[PDB]
Amino acid sequence: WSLFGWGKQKVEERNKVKEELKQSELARTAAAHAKDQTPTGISLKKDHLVRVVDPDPRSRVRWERKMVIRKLQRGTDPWSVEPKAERIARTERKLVYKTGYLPTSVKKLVHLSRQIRGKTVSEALVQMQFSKKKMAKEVKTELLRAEAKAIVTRGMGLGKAAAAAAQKETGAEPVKIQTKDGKHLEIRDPTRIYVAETFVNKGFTRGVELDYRARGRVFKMNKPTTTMTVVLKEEKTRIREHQERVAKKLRQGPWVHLPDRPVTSQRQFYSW
Amino acid sequence: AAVEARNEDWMLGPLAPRRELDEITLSNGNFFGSLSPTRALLESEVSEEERKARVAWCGSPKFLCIAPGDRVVVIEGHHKDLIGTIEKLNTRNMTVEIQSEKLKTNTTVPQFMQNDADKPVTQIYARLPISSVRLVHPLKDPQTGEYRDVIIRELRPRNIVHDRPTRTRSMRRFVPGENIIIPWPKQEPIKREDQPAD
Amino acid sequence: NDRFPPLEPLPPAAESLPSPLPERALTSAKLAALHARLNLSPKIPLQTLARTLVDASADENPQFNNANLAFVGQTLINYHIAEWLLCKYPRLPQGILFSAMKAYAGPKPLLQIARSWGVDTAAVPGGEVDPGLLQFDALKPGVAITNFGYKRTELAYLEKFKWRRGMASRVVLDDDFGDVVRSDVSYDRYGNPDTRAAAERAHAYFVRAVVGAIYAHCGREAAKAFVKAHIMSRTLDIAKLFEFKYPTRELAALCAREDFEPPVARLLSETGRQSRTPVFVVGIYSGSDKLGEGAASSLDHARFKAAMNALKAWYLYSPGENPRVPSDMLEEGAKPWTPAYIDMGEVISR
Amino acid sequence: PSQFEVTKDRKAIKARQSKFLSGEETWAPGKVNAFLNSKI
Amino acid sequence: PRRVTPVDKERMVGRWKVIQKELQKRELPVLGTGNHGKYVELKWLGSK
Amino acid sequence: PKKKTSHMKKRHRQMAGKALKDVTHLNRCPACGNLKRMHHLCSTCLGKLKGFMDRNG
RNA sequence: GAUGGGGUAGCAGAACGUUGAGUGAAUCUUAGAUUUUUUUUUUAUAACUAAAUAUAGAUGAUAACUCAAGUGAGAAUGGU
RNA sequence: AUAAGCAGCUCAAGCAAUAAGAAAGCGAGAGCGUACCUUUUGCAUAAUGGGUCACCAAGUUAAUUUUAGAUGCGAGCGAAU
RNA sequence: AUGUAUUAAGGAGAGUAUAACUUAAUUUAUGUUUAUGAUAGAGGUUAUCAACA
Ligand SMILES: [K+]
Ligand SMILES: [Mg+2]
Ligand SMILES: [Mg+2]
Ligand SMILES: [Mg+2]
Ligand SMILES: [Mg+2]
Ligand SMILES: [Mg+2]
Ligand SMILES: [Mg+2]
Ligand SMILES: [Mg+2]
Ligand SMILES: [Mg+2]
Ligand SMILES: [Mg+2]
Ligand SMILES: [Mg+2]
Ligand SMILES: [Mg+2]
Ligand SMILES: [Mg+2]
Ligand SMILES: [Zn+2]
Repeated sequence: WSLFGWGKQKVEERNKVKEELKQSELARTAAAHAKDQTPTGISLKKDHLVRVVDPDPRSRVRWERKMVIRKLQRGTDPWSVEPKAERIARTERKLVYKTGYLPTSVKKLVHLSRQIRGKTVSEALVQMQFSKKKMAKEVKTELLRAEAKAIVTRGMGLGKAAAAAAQKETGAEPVKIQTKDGKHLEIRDPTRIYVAETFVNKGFTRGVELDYRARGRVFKMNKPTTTMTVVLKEEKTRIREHQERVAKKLRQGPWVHLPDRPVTSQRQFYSW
Repeated sequence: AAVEARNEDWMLGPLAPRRELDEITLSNGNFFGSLSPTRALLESEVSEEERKARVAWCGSPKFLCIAPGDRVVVIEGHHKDLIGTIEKLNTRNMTVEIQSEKLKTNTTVPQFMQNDADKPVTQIYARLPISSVRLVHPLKDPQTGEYRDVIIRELRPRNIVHDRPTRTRSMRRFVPGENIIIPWPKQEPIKREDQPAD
Repeated sequence: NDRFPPLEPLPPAAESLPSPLPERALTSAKLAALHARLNLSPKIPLQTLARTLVDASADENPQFNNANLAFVGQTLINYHIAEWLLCKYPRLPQGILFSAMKAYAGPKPLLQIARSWGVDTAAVPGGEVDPGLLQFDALKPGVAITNFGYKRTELAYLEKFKWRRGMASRVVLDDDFGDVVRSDVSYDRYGNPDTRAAAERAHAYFVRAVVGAIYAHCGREAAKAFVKAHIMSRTLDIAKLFEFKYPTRELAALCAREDFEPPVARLLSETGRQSRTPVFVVGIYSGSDKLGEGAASSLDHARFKAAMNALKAWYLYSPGENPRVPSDMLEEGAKPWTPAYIDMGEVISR
Repeated sequence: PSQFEVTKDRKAIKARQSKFLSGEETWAPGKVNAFLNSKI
Repeated sequence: PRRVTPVDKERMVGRWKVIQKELQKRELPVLGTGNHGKYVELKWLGSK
Repeated sequence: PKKKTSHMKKRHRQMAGKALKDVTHLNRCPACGNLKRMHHLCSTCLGKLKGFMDRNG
């Protein structure tokens, strides 16, 4: 039902689509049947999603055969170890969010992405509310959307109440880490969301202005639009990355006074 | 999107996202797991060499040998080997509607024809092209005389006769190779009435 | 199917057997190459080399498995190295001796000898696999060989409550490396530190088995040459197996035991005192004789390092690089045996 | 982006956000992202 | 006599007999493409 | 310009000492508790009190 | 126990690669043909091994020999 | 963040794989090295040309007249019946 | 590009069922063959479900 075909048809045709939608709502209507639909009306039945969630079952099936054979070639090997990338994906939550097309440039918005980098979402929103830049109001709206996606879609930031207990009910000693830049933090809630990564890209050309100079000269001025990507992670990623840097510093060994430096010239005689 | 959604369910495991609670895709404006009305009703016009291909197995676009009211069997897609009765017959795109509860699919309703309390997504009956369905008709076993259902793979018109004064015609459909004249399904004529302005 | 006929003709009851049949080893190109790679004599048939590659975890039957060959082989390897190590370094401390026996005939080096022979392991044991692959089951926890060591009555306490074990009972109670004795299926998993041990165990047992087959078919002298060529040819710096606690005290007990005059640390040379990286060379002198010398950055460390070098020189005393072995007598007529040096033992001090 | 009228899909993700944070509902992994035969 | 395929290599190692069980237990297709058919979403829209 | 400025010498000019400074002079508002700048009047309470004095008086 | 070894203008020999064509109604491909990548090896303007991603049964790719050229670009204040 | 590199080459410390095995890459430090093309007796030349990348972009065809090699026939050849 | 066949005045403005073309902008009739074609139904706007002459 297009927006320019809805008025090009007679009432009988239009009034025949409403009885279709009407009769579709009588079949959708306590708890076991009411949990198969989202508040937006998306029916969570397999037959209703198989055509969109599983459009190509002939290719998915073969791909799932490739991963099961690759998973048994590792369970047979006695020396296999879970890759670092496979072990983090199933332990640490992450959300990549790409903002909408902002009416600004990359050399302007790049400085607004380096300001919120590394900060927590709460710390980053307080800096967008009190910035003088016109694009800081757009970064505050796009950072609230990403946080909503993280909490709902990915489940992040949902452990506070549980973490507040150990700190106070048991007087536990929170974790003290140090970021890659060197800033010291004290994490009491490991589920707190923060801005791990962020980069700005350039989009399509908003428009074109003409610059009428002297001597009948004209120049084209491209109006830029740009986007920003935020990678939101929980504080468990920073507590893991700090323990790795600390372990790599205690693994290089201590400093010895007289080191055994190599002599890198080989000669077919003795010089001493 | 399905190539990337399956790699995440494999990797994330217990951290698999809840994509059904996500926002729409601004490229097309659809929700998760829902089609678009243009793609769920198959109302997009097709070329003339396509209509002849979709109807190749049942006559031709102007001598179609399938009518509404006759049971068909699906032979393509996820809902293969399904059997339902034809309700509508769109002769423009050569698409057919089967009012079976298994062919339903989520669709995103455009907000210009929807109230503000109405749910954005609804389940409507999806249509199929004519090529994706074959005719099912019960025939008699010549050896034992028992009636059983069979799938008709091809139909062709027979005994075509036109009426020039009325611009009408009446033909018969038969199964090539076996010459089994299949009767037409019970079609109710449109109700013609006398209006006050006539 | 018809398009892909099987590459190897096998009966239908072949994928269920624990290990390939004996007659299967007579048609595999991996065994024939493995037999010719180690220069094994033609006395050892291919049906015997195949049995060496079947671990007891893939086959529970005493025959068709490495259990018996790997035993007879471990006894020869251990005996030949024990006698060679005592003749070469007669004064090695007992703990270091265990570390050096384990450094040659242990699961770690024997795993590299099998990987240097081009021995590829089988994914999962079965009758279909070609006999040229080392086949074992790494998910079976209880697989182990029979050893001469006995189980300690206080084993549980030693692990749980950190009781003291000792280094004089290890010779009798423990195994030959000093360690204590007795210390469907889903393949959707990853490696384990326990499976890695089974992988090491399977390789070691195979290398031990090859020596057991050489002994059975070719005799004693053939086994000794194989051990002498493939195992004893490996190089180890025994000076790097030493860890000292209070060496200066131990060195004093040595001189006191041997009746040598008390040791005195003397500063042979030095430079850069009152600097970031000074060098002090101190020599420990028993009377006029110089026992050992060490150079370090700290004056105390230089005295400790000098005492270690003097102790290493005492323990690492070697009559010769290629000494005669008591096993050289039981073979064909050789020169009369000359008594070898027997050291009292390592000094026990505070 | 700050001026786009919030649609019906953006109003349902804000009601869920307040229901998860408050503690009414407990977040659980998605079950309809893809129809894999492994189910793990 | 014929080309050695990844299937032949796995049989030699012994891993294949385990793969047939896992693929069969998961209802996946051993040495085939199954009863599933070709992608028809674009073909149904009249794609050429 | 005689030559084209490289990626290095242009990145020095753009970001070396030109990082946006984080505003740290923020205090809460006594009447409502909302975050405001230091020594400044709350923008949400100003409008509300400014409108409260226009209705009744 | 053969002789010879820089090179502009210039002359000569021998090859590779690109596009299309014949043999070709041929060969190969879900037991993965093809994937602008990465990687490996081989006296190597080239091909090859493996890996990763996607999924094709031919309007797909292709050895070898041969045929014809709109056949090879850091350089024209060249052009888009 | 003590340094005067046509950013390559020769020498090379060190870092780099949670683990059996496996080091590509980056490289402190030492030395050598004044872009390319065109045009000229001769150009790092402060002589000409180029902001980068992709694509377009130049000894070809016809007739005619020769030569070499190969090959058919042979005091005939070619063409054509 | 060449060849074969046929033909021997071309354009624009505005309007109109947006495959349909001239304020009649989808005229009205004939003959034949219609699945063994040609190359015993439904359907006049829910239209033109028939091509050739
Ligand atoms: K050219
Ligand atoms: Mg002017
Ligand atoms: Mg009729
Ligand atoms: Mg020369
Ligand atoms: Mg030359
Ligand atoms: Mg590729
Ligand atoms: Mg140019
Ligand atoms: Mg410096
Ligand atoms: Mg001049
Ligand atoms: Mg200059
Ligand atoms: Mg110049
Ligand atoms: Mg210039
Ligand atoms: Mg060109
Ligand atoms: Zn206030």
